[PDB]
Amino acid sequence: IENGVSMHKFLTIPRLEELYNTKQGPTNPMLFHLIRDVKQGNLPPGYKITLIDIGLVIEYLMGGTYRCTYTRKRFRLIYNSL
Amino acid sequence: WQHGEESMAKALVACKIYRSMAYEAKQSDLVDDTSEELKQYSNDFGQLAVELLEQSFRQDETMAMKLLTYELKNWSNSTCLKLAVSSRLRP
Amino acid sequence: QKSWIESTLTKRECVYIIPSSKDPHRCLPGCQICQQLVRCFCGRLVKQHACFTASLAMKYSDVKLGEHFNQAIEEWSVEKHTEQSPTDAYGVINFQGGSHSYRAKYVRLSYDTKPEIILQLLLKEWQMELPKLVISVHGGMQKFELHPRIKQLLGKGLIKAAVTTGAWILTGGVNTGVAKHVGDALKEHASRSSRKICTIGIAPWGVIENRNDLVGRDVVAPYQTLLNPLSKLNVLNNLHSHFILVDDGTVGKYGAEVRLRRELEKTINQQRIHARIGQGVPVVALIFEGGPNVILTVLEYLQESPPVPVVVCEGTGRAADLLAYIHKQTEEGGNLPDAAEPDIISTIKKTFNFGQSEAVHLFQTMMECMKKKELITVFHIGSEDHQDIDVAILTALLKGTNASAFDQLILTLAWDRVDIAKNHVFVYGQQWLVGSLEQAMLDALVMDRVSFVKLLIENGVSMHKFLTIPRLEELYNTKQGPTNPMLFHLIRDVKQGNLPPGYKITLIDIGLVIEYLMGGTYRCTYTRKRFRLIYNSLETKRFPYPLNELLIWACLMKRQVMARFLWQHGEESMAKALVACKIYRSMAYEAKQSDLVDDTSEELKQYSNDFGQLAVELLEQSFRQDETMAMKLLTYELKNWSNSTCLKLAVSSRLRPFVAHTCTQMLLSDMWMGRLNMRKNSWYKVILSILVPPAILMLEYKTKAEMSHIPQSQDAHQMTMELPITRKFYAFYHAPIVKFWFNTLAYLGFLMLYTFVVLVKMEQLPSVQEWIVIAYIFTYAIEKVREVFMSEAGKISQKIKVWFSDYFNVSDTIAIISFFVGFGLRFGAKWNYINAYDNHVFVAGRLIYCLNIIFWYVRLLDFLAVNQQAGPYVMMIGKMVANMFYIVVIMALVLLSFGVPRKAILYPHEEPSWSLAKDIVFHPYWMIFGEVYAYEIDVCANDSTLPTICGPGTWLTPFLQAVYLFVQYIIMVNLLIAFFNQVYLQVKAISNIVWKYQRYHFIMAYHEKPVLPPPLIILSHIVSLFCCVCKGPKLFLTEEDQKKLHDFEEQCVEMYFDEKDDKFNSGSEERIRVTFERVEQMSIQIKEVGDRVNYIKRSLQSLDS
Amino acid sequence: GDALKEHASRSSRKICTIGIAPWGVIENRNDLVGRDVVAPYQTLLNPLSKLNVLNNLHSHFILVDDGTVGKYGAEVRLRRELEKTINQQRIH
Ligand SMILES: CCCCCCCC/C=C/CCCCCCCC(=O)O[C@@H](COC(=O)CCCCCCCCCCCCCCC)COP(=O)([O-])OCC[N+](C)(C)C
Ligand SMILES: CCCCCCCC/C=C/CCCCCCCC(=O)O[C@@H](COC(=O)CCCCCCCCCCCCCCC)COP(=O)([O-])OCC[N+](C)(C)C
Ligand SMILES: CCCCCCCC/C=C/CCCCCCCC(=O)O[C@@H](COC(=O)CCCCCCCCCCCCCCC)COP(=O)([O-])OCC[N+](C)(C)C
Ligand SMILES: CCCCCCCC/C=C/CCCCCCCC(=O)O[C@@H](COC(=O)CCCCCCCCCCCCCCC)COP(=O)([O-])OCC[N+](C)(C)C
Ligand SMILES: CCCCCCCC/C=C/CCCCCCCC(=O)O[C@@H](COC(=O)CCCCCCCCCCCCCCC)COP(=O)([O-])OCC[N+](C)(C)C
Ligand SMILES: CCCCCCCC/C=C\CCCCCCCC(=O)O[C@@H](COC(=O)CCCCCCCCCCCCCCC)COP(=O)([O-])OCC[N+](C)(C)C
Ligand SMILES: CCCCCCCC/C=C\CCCCCCCC(=O)O[C@@H](COC(=O)CCCCCCCCCCCCCCC)COP(=O)([O-])OCC[N+](C)(C)C
Ligand SMILES: CCCCCCCC/C=C\CCCCCCCC(=O)O[C@@H](COC(=O)CCCCCCCCCCCCCCC)COP(=O)([O-])OCC[N+](C)(C)C
Ligand SMILES: CCCCCCCC/C=C\CCCCCCCC(=O)O[C@@H](COC(=O)CCCCCCCCCCCCCCC)COP(=O)([O-])OCC[N+](C)(C)C
Ligand SMILES: CCCCCCCC/C=C\CCCCCCCC(=O)O[C@@H](COC(=O)CCCCCCCCCCCCCCC)COP(=O)([O-])OCC[N+](C)(C)C
Ligand SMILES: C[C@@H]1CC[C@@]2(OC1)O[C@H]1C[C@H]3[C@@H]4CC=C5C[C@@H](OCCC(CO)CO)CC[C@]5(C)[C@H]4CC[C@]3(C)[C@H]1[C@@H]2C
Ligand SMILES: c1ccc2c(c1)CCC[C@H]2Nc1nc2ccccc2[nH]1
Ligand SMILES: [Ca+2]
Repeated sequence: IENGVSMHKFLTIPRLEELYNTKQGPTNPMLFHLIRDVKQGNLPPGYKITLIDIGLVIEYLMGGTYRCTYTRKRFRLIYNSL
Repeated sequence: WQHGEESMAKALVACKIYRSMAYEAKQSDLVDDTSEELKQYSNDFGQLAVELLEQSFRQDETMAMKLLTYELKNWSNSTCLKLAVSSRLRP
Repeated sequence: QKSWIESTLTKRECVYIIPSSKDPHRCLPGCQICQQLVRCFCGRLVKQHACFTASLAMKYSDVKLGEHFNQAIEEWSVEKHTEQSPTDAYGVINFQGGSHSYRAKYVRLSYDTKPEIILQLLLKEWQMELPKLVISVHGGMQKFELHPRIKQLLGKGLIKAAVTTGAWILTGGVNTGVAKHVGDALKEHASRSSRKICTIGIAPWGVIENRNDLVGRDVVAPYQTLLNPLSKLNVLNNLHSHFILVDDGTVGKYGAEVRLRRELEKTINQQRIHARIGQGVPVVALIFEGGPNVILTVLEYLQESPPVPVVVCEGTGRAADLLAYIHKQTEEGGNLPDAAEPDIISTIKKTFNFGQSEAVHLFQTMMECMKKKELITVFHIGSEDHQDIDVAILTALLKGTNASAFDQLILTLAWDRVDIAKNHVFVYGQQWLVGSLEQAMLDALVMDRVSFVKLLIENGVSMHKFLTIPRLEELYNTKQGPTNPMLFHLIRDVKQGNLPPGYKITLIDIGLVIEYLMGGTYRCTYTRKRFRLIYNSLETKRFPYPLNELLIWACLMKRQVMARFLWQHGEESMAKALVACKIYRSMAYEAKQSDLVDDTSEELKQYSNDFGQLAVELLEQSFRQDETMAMKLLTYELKNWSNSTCLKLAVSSRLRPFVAHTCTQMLLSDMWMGRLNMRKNSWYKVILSILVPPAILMLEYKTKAEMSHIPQSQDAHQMTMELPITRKFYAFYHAPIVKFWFNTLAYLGFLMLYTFVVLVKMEQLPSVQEWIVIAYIFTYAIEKVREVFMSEAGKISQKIKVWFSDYFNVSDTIAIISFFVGFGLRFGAKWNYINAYDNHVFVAGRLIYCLNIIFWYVRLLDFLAVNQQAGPYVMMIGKMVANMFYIVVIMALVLLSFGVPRKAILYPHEEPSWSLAKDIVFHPYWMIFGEVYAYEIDVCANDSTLPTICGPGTWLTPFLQAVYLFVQYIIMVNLLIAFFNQVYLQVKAISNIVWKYQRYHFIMAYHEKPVLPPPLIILSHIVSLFCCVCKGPKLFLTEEDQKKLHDFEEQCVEMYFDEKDDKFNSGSEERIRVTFERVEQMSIQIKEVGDRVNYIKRSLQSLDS
Repeated sequence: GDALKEHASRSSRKICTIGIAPWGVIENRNDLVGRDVVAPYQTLLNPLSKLNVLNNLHSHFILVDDGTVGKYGAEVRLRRELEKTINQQRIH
């Protein structure tokens, strides 16, 4: 950051999809347990997490009427587009 | 957290994420506890907010009360004082 | 427009097309290549000239057909071939990435902007407060390199000599010039993250990357600095606030930006520093490593008028090295070693890869530089030359612009740099025209510059000479400095109206404030006839004691740091710190009362209590030096502060740590004795002497050499001067301790009689024991009437308000009224001879007595509180009754929670009644106090006192009552116990102070109480009033004793300001602080020095080998 | 006197400097003319001045009076004549 990485340029959708979907670093087993709960089922075998699935967590974690950028129609439409 | 903006709404969302994760840990036991490692992580964010409110209240008591009620619009049209109440942050 | 910026400023665009190349490097029909690779003297390409009409001028090749006298065009007039337009850019650069998204601003203006047009946006649009200094940096444009010492040391100064001042640094902005290194200092030496040094970096629209990103009206340009070495456009340096993007119509090239830089650096030298100062904001110039055009422009400052100085530093590099290398030669300019001019030109030859044909004029340019070796401050970075660079810059301005030491002082007074003054203005032999020093004090005072006040006092400004009437009239009437809005609100109140439009405050109007703030009978010098006559008239137009007039000024204008400075100077330091504490405290109460501005009211009560603690810490220092004289310091009439006292002031400021200090508590006891010596005597002998008057003569009195420190009455001092027997009875009976124990034995003879009347039957007429009782209260009433009329004031509205403000003057009024209601109904009534107590008027007054009696037994806690063990419990019995009200409301919510069900469940056939108001409150209250009503619980049980209350639902009450008492005793009563345990140590360390402070008002009520007790005090009223129809306790010091006392106060103040100095400078946390700061400054001169040693030994062994 | 301030001892009866002054090189000589008078003395550092102001940090003075003004003289006589009788008084 102190040598010229403006996160606006480096935070695209597919990059940040990885950052959740990496065992290549310190991981939290809750996140793969939360996502399978809100989906109300069982994750398929491979299952790269989608950012929609994260919104369904944070809107579940924060709770009440919290509505995250990920679940909204704008993001949900440019996401399935790409 | 310390980078970006909205540093008082980010430290009260964080404190509510962890706190709401910790309560899932205690509820379901599929792994090691982790649940007191988070409640110390939440209360670490839920104390930078409070120590940042004081720093504002000690600079302008008026505006520092606007910092508690301005609709945020990045954090779901919410408030830096409705979050704390949701994290049950008393300080 | 909604934007004054683009309403005023404009933008240059090349509105015409001028090719600059003709030869077809490729594709012989030049029209094709001229499209994409033939640029204008506009700098931009011929097709980048969109300019909508010029976009259609992208015909076959462009404007001006190929031949057109081939060499014809090649000029690009910036006047008509480059028109103006409203600015399309103006926003805030984001600098996305690098430190918390630090901000900066711009417009993209044209250099067309006249110099005055450029200044009149920087202030009002960007809200950049006017500077005290200007540190334009005119060094090298191409990047250069420095040594680790000079890198950070020059980064100390550009932070130091600019954070103190305002210092609009003028840079190039780009991250390649001097703009590069200056920004690196702003981060390494990152000041307190605030409005730091606002660097106003003029940028060209030429060497600039992301120029398109700047094109936005109110747009946060998402700017990002690429360090791509293939890049050529220069990115703006990171640490720079507000930019000026000078727009010449061209791109990539230099030019116009240099024009603006003079043209703002010349109008800021035309703006004034501050309303008080008449000078203009000066301008300096700093050089880092320079260049060929630099050596030219360094000089023209030294030539042009006004003589803008320069701070060319020697260590930086190429040009600046040699401009300073020549300073080590070429002594006083014209003297020139002709053998060195080949040598230095040989140094010029090697640095700039420089020509010898050009070696005369560039060398010549360094001559007129050296002809002006007075204001070219060649800072020798190596040594301590003139100091660290911070001082060098500020020192360069003073010494060199042909300015008087006054004119040098008025600048440093604006900068608020005292160290400049103590070591470059107050140095040595120097003219110091005395009238000048005076005028400078007038300016340091109106602002707040305490440090120059101290400086000027310590260089010969006797305030007696400099405090005349018209000067001090200003000091109130200046908005040219930190002001207090109260003062203009107080003055319009006491005048009872509205100030006229202009209204310079008169010092009379101030007296009407201080006599209102301090209050009571305080009468200030200003309102008196002497001052009021010499004032309207206009060394008589001076003041006797000036720092008594400035100290009441700095406390009305909320200038603490001056008040602490003017307090510690002068004399009467303990009366000045208790007047101040009363001024602020009396200002704070006006703030809370009227809300026309921000509160300010807790900013003062901390300012008062800061003066009301230096007094107390100065009493202790005296009491610890001579307990006797230190009790004279509390009672000597002051005569500068309205014939007042350093202990009547504290009482008016309600300052408890002074009145309840151990020196105001010995004196109050030495005043409690009187002439008696109740050290040698005993309390038995007082009472023995009051009832046996001859035993007065067998008492051990004090001598008038022991009563020196005690204040004595008017005629009391007359006695001692001119022990005889008539002066034994006068000395005893006029002692407070005697006045006390001569009432307490009439009052305890009052309470033994009234009690006797209360308890014993009461006949048609009062008895002997009852007339004496009426007589006490009457004469006790009069004694409280007279206590009003003589309560040392003029306002009846204020006397009456301070009388009823004491707890007992009300209760006594309740108890005196009630008694004569009682005697009214008791005596003013009929008599039913067959049976008394049938007359409900008689009964009524009878029962006023039996209840009025309670007022008089609680009096005894006034008398009983004289003791130092008892009183501090009598004061607790109140501070808990207050703080416990809410535990006791709950206990009455629990008491009706039980009483209303218990009374409904058990007594269900109740018509409305007043017994439903008792019976829901009665038993549940006595339950709290040991009672259970055991044979009334379970009314259906066999062992019942209430076998008639049995019926449907009455089995619920044992449960209700079980829950009730559990809540009362086991929860709420132990909440009281727990309360009284934890509010005991608090209220005990307060009830002492509340007691020691009511002691003043008790003892100093006996010094003006009569001698005779309130059954026969009437004689001492009779024999004070009919004698009054025919027509305080002061410290009588001779003349030398005033002198010995003043010598004592001066001595004790000196120690106070000297022991605090020791307790801090020779503590621990301060001593770790110094040991840190030493080992800092050591370790710098360890590694530096120790390096050099190694650079010797590696040589020394090679010198000999 | 400059040492008496830089190294300002505990503010008390410090070293009582008994500075013999002549009635010669002395400014504000008229201000000194007062029987039991607090001479409102002020040191002017006017470089145009020629009369020498008393140094700040000095307690008790001896203003030796020769009848003349501006010139030296008599003061040196006293200085032996006190420095010779104090060598005649005993320490204790
Ligand atoms: C014998 C048969 C009849 C009598 C038996 C029954 C007697 C009933 C009980 C009586 C108890 C009497 C003592 C308490 C009353 C206050 C005393 C006082 O000085 O208070 C204050 C004066 O505060 C003021 O503001 C100035 C004057 C207030 C007068 C208020 C009278 C209230 C009592 C109504 C009349 C009752 C008379 C009923 C009779 C018609 C002193 O201060 P403080 O109180 O320590 O604290 C408050 C602080 N304050 C000053 C900022 C406010
Ligand atoms: C420092 C200031 C604080 C102290 C305040 C001090 C002032 C004190 C304040 C007092 C105010 C209270 C009111 C006045 C009291 C009487 C009220 C009353 O009811 O009177 C009654 C008697 O009235 C008579 O005239 C006959 C008896 C003599 C009156 C003696 C009371 C006045 C004494 C005052 C000496 C005070 C001077 C003290 C010296 C300064 C009238 O009613 P009644 O006759 O019962 O009705 C008949 C009914 N029946 C026939 C059916 C039976
Ligand atoms: C159902 C029953 C329910 C209860 C009924 C009531 C009973 C309980 C209550 C009783 C008294 C209520 C009124 C007076 C007290 C109020 C004031 C106080 O508490 O302290 C205040 C004054 O007072 C003092 O500082 C001194 C305390 C005086 C002692 C009280 C005598 C009680 C004895 C009577 C024995 C007679 C017994 C027999 C009677 C027949 C001090 O408080 P503070 O915190 O400093 O506040 C600020 C003060 N300031 C503004 C001056 C700075
Ligand atoms: C939730 C928190 C925990 C609570 C703890 C337990 C709570 C309490 C539990 C108590 C146990 C239950 C007791 C009542 C049982 C029935 C009584 C009955 O049948 O008749 C009785 C009627 O009298 C009553 O019913 C009155 C209620 C009893 C007293 C309540 C307890 C209070 C003291 C203890 C509270 C703390 C004790 C602590 C416990 C160790 C008597 O017989 P009878 O003949 O019908 O009446 C005489 C009429 N005759 C003369 C006309 C014939
Ligand atoms: C805890 C250890 C001790 C033992 C525990 C074992 C418990 C066993 C208990 C069992 C209760 C049942 C027995 C009574 C019914 C039979 C008839 C009877 O006597 O009726 C009575 C109703 O009195 C009651 O109903 C009593 C209270 C019932 C609740 C018992 C306590 C609950 C537990 C505790 C928590 C409760 C809350 C407490 C606060 C937290 C009326 O009879 P009387 O009063 O004589 O009136 C007769 C006259 N009359 C006809 C004119 C009206
Ligand atoms: C305002 C201030 C005044 C100052 C005080 C001095 C002036 C006041 C003094 C005296 C006034 C009274 C004089 C009149 C004659 C007395 C008659 C009488 O009652 O006699 C009784 C005694 O006396 C008492 O019982 C009442 C008087 C004395 C005790 C109460 C007051 C004590 C306080 C004041 C002194 C100590 C103070 C110490 C405190 C530190 C005896 O008679 P009896 O009981 O009726 O029974 C007789 C027998 N027979 C019925 C069978 C026949
Ligand atoms: C300055 C302030 C003054 C205060 C107000 C002054 C008020 C003055 C008020 C009254 C004076 C006049 C008295 C007569 C009243 C009319 C009724 C009447 O005549 O007789 C009736 C009296 O009935 C009662 O109730 C008498 C007692 C009431 C007194 C209440 C005072 C409260 C003040 C508390 C202390 C205040 C403390 C203040 C603290 C600051 C009945 O009696 P009778 O008919 O004569 O004959 C017997 C009847 N029988 C046949 C049935 C047996
Ligand atoms: C007529 C014949 C003669 C005898 C009659 C008189 C007998 C005596 C009467 C009372 C008792 C006091 C006697 C001892 C006094 C010692 C001196 C002393 O220190 O006094 C203190 C208290 O001073 C007071 O005045 C306290 C109040 C007493 C009078 C009111 C009665 C309260 C008690 C009744 C309540 C109801 C209880 C009812 C219980 C049934 C004040 O001084 P200090 O600050 O403590 O001083 C110590 C340091 N110094 C000395 C160096 C200064
Ligand atoms: C020891 C206590 C009694 C003596 C009273 C005399 C001393 C009282 C002295 C100081 C205390 C506080 C100030 C005085 C009260 C003013 C009103 C008030 O504050 O109301 C408060 C609510 O209060 C309620 O809601 C109470 C209403 C019901 C009163 C019933 C009394 C019950 C006790 C009857 C006995 C049954 C006992 C049963 C068995 C134990 C409102 O809060 P506030 O005003 O913002 O707060 C205080 C602000 N202040 C401090 C600046 C003023
Ligand atoms: C009458 C007024 C009513 C209106 C209220 C006044 C308000 C209060 C004002 C003022 C207060 C003081 C003066 C008035 C009260 C005392 C005088 C008095 O009334 O004596 C009475 C005589 O009483 C006796 O002969 C019995 C013993 C007492 C005599 C000495 C008086 C008491 C005070 C001594 C020590 C302190 C004094 C020393 C000071 C240096 C006369 O009263 P009377 O009602 O005319 O007579 C009725 C019948 N009787 C004769 C049987 C009693
Ligand atoms: C917050 C708290 C809740 C509880 C409570 O305080 C406030 O609410 C209050 C209301 C009161 C009643 C109002 C009116 C009357 C009528 C009157 O009728 C006279 C008739 C006749 C007599 O014979 C005249 O001749 C008798 C008294 C009674 C019932 C009051 C009793 C006390 C009560 C219950 C008070 C109780 C302590
Ligand atoms: C009950 C008891 C005393 C008191 C009150 C209430 C209300 C305030 C006045 C106070 N009286 C008092 N007498 C004193 C004698 C000596 C020193 C301090 C004293 N304070
Ligand atoms: Ca009990």
